[PDB]
Amino acid sequence: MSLQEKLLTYYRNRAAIPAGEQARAKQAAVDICAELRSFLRAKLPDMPLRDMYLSGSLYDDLQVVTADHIQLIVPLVLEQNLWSCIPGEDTIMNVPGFFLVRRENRGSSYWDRCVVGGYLSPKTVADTFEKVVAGSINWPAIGSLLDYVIRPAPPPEALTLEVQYERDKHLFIDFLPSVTLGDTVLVAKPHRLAQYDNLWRLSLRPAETARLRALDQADSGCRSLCLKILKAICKSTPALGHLTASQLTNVILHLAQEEADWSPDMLADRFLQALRGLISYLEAGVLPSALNPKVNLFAELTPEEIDELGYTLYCSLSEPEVLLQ
Ligand SMILES: Nc1nc2c(ncn2[C@@H]2O[C@H](COP(=O)(O)OP(=O)(O)O)[C@@H](O)[C@H]2O)c(=O)[nH]1
Repeated sequence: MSLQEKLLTYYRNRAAIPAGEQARAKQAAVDICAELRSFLRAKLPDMPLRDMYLSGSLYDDLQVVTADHIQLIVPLVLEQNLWSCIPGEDTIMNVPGFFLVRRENRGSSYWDRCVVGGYLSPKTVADTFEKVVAGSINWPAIGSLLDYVIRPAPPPEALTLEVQYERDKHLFIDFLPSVTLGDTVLVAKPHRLAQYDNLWRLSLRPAETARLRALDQADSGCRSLCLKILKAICKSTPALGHLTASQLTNVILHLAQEEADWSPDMLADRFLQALRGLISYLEAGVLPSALNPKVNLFAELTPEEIDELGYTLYCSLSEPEVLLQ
């Protein structure tokens, strides 16, 4: 077979999620989200929140192999005049793509409770909801009308709920606290390196995936399909598991800036170009975000982890078919 054929076979048999499993898992999330809105509205009346909503690859049809996880965004309500956010490149940590949230002026905020040293801690905010998750063993049988049973995920996933549905199906929904100041959207998703775990993370995923969708919609291209193959490959081994969806998505987006033709028959050529690009970014130890160039997406990896990834992908341009096995 030509590489083209092996790629389509790989996507079909490995990357692609069965349309049945996919939609059913999706509905489970929708069902639980709707329930969690109502119940938590009553269980946490003091907490300034917006409506919770779903987010992630499962919601965008970019999830691969199996459908088992999705994010539940928890938007905190902040008084814009009592808080300011500071871009990481302007702090002592010097981490682009990550933010401090500083308490301002006077007034009272419910969220004053999560402030330490005059800053809103993403970890302290997380601990508030780890309590809420752990406290779910006190809840009534929510969603029991549609035969769902909500249980705290097994440790250490202190922010995850586990939804079991028909039959021996499990959907893992993790709570993700989010903060909007001005037009800056931040999520409490810790920096990989622990010395940065108290910085808020700038939300880049909605813009990345929207760009991906718009580009493929315009010409029925195979950018998304190619991405899904990569995500599936990177889920195959521990080594390649240190690569993220965001990283691979931005590899694709960068290549899309150089290549306009993403016809289905160009898939194999793009897949090779994608690997070449990935190798070059690893070589340089820098993968700039396509939508926010100031942010290096490889800055959560140690230089050794980067070198080891490069070593893992060294012969991929000459033996690409090996990745699919
Ligand atoms: N839903 C969501 N996830 C984010 C965001 N920022 C970072 N992430 C993280 O990125 C991951 C989800 O991205 P996703 O596209 O689903 O990757 P996938 O799990 O490989 O399919 C999770 O680990 C999230 O914690 C964000 O703004 N929204």
